[PDB]
Amino acid sequence: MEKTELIQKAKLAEQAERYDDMATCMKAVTEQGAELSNEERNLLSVAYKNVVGGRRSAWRVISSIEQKTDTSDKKLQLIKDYREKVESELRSICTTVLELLDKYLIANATNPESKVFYLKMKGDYFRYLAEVACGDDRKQTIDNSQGAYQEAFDISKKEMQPTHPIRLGLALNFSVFYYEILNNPELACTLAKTAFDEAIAELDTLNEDSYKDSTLIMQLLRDNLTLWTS
Amino acid sequence: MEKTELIQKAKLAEQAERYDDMATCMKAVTEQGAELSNEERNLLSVAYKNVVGGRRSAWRVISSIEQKTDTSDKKLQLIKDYREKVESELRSICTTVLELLDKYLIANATNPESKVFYLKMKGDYFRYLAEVACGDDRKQTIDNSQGAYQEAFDISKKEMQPTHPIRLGLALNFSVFYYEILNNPELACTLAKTAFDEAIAELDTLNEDSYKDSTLIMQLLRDNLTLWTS
Amino acid sequence: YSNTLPVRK
Amino acid sequence: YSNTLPVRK
Ligand SMILES: [Mg+2]
Ligand SMILES: [Mg+2]
Ligand SMILES: [Mg+2]
Repeated sequence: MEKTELIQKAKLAEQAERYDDMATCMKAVTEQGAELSNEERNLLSVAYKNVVGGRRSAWRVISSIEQKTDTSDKKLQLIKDYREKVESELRSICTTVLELLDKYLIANATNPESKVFYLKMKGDYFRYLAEVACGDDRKQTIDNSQGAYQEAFDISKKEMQPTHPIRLGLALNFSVFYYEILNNPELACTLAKTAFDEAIAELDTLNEDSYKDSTLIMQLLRDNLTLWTS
Repeated sequence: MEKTELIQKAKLAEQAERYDDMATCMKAVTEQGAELSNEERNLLSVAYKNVVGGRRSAWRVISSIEQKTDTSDKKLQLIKDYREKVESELRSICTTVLELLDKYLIANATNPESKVFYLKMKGDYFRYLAEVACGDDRKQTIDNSQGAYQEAFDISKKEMQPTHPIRLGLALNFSVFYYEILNNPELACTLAKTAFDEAIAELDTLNEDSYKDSTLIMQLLRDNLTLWTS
Repeated sequence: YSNTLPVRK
Repeated sequence: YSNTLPVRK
């Protein structure tokens, strides 16, 4: 299928909440080798976030039930097996996304805003891998997540204004990485609050769409700070 | 997998909102051939309602877009093809459920309550097929839905108290069949109204748990009446 | 839409 | 839960 038809179908699949189809479409668009538009990057991101999200939410529920299960309960191994099945699906989704990023998206990116978007995404899906990993796999996934986030952070500080929604969304997720993965709430708070404060200044220069996006992100930063400071 | 593990896995899947897995488990339980308990019946019903609901909602979205699109639009063929894919998935699900009902559940049911529950389900899933059917196919599919509903209705009137939640839920869905499939709002209103009135007449003889159960469905009957009489 | 039972979650 | 973007539907 050609690009234009794949995008029409991806948007149709999005409206129908058929995110597997949407992800397959945007995956096909990417593997054709051409650089994605902002619209198309967003379609890819929304698609795979919804695909992986159902596994992440299921995993949290299953692991929670496993923790409350008596270690001697003869039903325990069934729970563990189901958890591992969900984990296996989640890895496959993350591997697919990360491969798309390293083989097509990151390599072919031309402007720093796109490269920040893809490096952020790489940090996100290595972070999802790290949420369910243990031992050495955990150490390596945390390391790959942090490295992607840090490079994206440095580029965004160098090339983009603090009110830019992509830099702000990077700060949002990177601060969550510090809070939940590195278990450093103090640095997580400073990362979020620094990005929030520095964005306040340049708000008088954004147009409608950018203002709505940036303000939405800033509110999420403030929500996380409220949650983490109480 | 043995029945006890299947039920455990089905409940774990329900908590994780992995309804495909939940349905697969309850299909395996059903195919073992033993009658289902009321709890197992509810698990089966909840699982397949969630599995089919995803396709129903997607179909409604796609078909609304198809109707809004200009018939000469080159984009229309893609929209139509996508709707047809969702339709095929919806039909597969309904066919699986109806096969379970015919081969196992109705065939082995040993009491009128279970028979009414399964004939209602037969009516429900034939009704989902009717929503997407066209032409002669539609006439027969509507007939199949109506015949299941009517038999369930007669049994329930003979064998069950007017406040029984299964009898009330049957009246609710049967009245929607009249409204949405047969396009007769007057008969739909009278069906729901009769069921409601005959129930209030006997509410005060229930304990508070059963009063809660019946009241909830009665409110849904009144909700529909209010919608339809506006 | 009209109310039917069971419901999606 | 901690908020991240994008959000799943
Ligand atoms: Mg594991
Ligand atoms: Mg076709
Ligand atoms: Mg058709």
